[PDB]
Amino acid sequence: SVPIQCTDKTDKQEALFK
Amino acid sequence: NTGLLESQLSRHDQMLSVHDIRLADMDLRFQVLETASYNGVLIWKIRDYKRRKQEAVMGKTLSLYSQPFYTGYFGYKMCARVYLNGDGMGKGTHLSLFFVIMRGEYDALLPWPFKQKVTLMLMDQGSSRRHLGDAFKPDPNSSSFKKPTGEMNIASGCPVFVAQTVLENGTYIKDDTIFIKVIVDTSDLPDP
Repeated sequence: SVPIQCTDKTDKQEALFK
Repeated sequence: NTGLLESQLSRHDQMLSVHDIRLADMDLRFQVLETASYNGVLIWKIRDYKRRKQEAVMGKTLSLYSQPFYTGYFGYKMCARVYLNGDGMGKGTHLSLFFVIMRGEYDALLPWPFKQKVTLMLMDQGSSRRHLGDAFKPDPNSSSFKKPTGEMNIASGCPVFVAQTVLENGTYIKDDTIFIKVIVDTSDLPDP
């Protein structure tokens, strides 16, 4: 129970999805 | 002058373009709105798994982030971020599921750092309903749970949530689509 950050906090390859 | 007719025609086309953008944006507002939730629970529906997974491998799109969901009509704004093909210690082997604290219009009134219990999980569309899930407790010292600065802080959760082997060789995927669920504990914060 300890959140691991996210490495890709550097690359902007993301798509909106609702 | 015919040149004046064109000046006006050009103006209308530009306007028509604005209207097109404008219209399309509202379409997104509608979606966000139509898919919102205000009890701290989010059920995210991801369609076109096969495709999206391929786009994750080829690197067209490494992650997808859900629509925002809230702990209350006027509380924390949050959402989920997934990497169909993994991030960190899961890139290529797992599916990584992260939680995301977004900048909310009422952050000046909410506690910080964010400390609500978060349960991440993938639904089992099978008949036994064996949902895969984990539950962490925000890391006070982590920059992912401190009062927002930009639109959304750095996602944080489980880089090794589910093994791509498990997922794809099970009933989590049906009709080329999986459902992700997040549950924020609203148990503590506010209320007179």
